Amino acid sequence: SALGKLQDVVNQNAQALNTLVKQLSSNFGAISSVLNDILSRLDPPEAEV
Amino acid sequence: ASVYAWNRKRISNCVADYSVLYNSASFSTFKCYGVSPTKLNDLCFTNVYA
Repeated sequence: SALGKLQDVVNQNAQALNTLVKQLSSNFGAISSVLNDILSRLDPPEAEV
Repeated sequence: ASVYAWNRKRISNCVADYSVLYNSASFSTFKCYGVSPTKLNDLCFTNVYA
């Protein structure tokens, strides 16, 4: 338990990166969270929406 | 059939060709939600309801 001041530094970075990665599975209002389905499912005029 | 007794047909095990449906001119309303009609050919679905 002595090295906590050094361990939390690693923990914070590891949590921040994990949270950044988890944000790719969000729709943000779109119809799908993966960019390939939108391109393979919608016409070019309305994919940009 | 009637509105309150609407039929439902199960569609499965198909080489589904929607080009003939698209090229027909007998339909006054041709509207699709979330799928481009020209792109229906390549896509694969687990089941289709009619």
